[PDB]
Amino acid sequence: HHHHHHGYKMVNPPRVVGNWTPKDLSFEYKDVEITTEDNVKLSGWWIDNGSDKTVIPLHGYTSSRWAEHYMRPVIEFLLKEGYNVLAFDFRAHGKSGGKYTTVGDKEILDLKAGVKWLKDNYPEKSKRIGVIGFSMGALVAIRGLSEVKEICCGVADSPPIYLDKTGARGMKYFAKLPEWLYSFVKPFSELFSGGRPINVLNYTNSIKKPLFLIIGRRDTLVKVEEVQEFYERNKHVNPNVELWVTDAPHVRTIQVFPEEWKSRVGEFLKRWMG
Ligand SMILES: [Hg+2]
Ligand SMILES: [Hg+2]
Repeated sequence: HHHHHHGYKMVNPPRVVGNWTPKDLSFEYKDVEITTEDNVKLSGWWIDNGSDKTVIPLHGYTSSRWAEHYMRPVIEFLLKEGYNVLAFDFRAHGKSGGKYTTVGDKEILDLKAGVKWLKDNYPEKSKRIGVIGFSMGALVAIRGLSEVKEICCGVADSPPIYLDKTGARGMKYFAKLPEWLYSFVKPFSELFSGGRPINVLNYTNSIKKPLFLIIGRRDTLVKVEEVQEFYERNKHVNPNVELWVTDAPHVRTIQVFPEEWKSRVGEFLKRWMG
């Protein structure tokens, strides 16, 4: 019977909020509020770097824009590279509204809302928009690259590909619960959150924009072979999809190999951000 409460808690996770701000990176910023199509109010930072290009970094499940080992470094990196940055918390994370997360489904509305906000309020600073996502954020980045015409390129670090397999592996990673418990709790999580299945490999047919896939060999959530499958399929229609296989755990390439990560992603963004 405790499956019910597990299912609820996994789509209504506790909030994680850090203490640092872009001022600590030496940049002025604005605290902003972004409203989605389905009326969720998101919390974020708008960091004007005087560019006509903006990059949107997207965080993982149970995390937030503050994540010390990947979000703080990627925001610091983007600002050093000279991009404007819009960094928001996904629904039900950090300081954002929304009771439930759907770990990649309705979160496309969060990204679409951020893109609309840029175009509505700062069009001159968002003539080009790139996305960089980690984990759940990497899935949303892939979906956004396909569905949102205003996004010109994307980086997907450790993207879930087989979502139920990754979901099951996630029981241990996020909650220290057994993998076998996933099939019992998932129907409750679905019921509470309204989250619907996503055919990720379908996006291998629709993405024709530059896409940089990163996957680590020690990732316990996503197999190299799963991301390799996405890559090989997409390369049939996309000459500019790339795959970088690293020796790191889940979303920790930027932590373990910071110089390598920033070098490869920096050059990718320079090539495709206009
Ligand atoms: Hg781009
Ligand atoms: Hg990008």
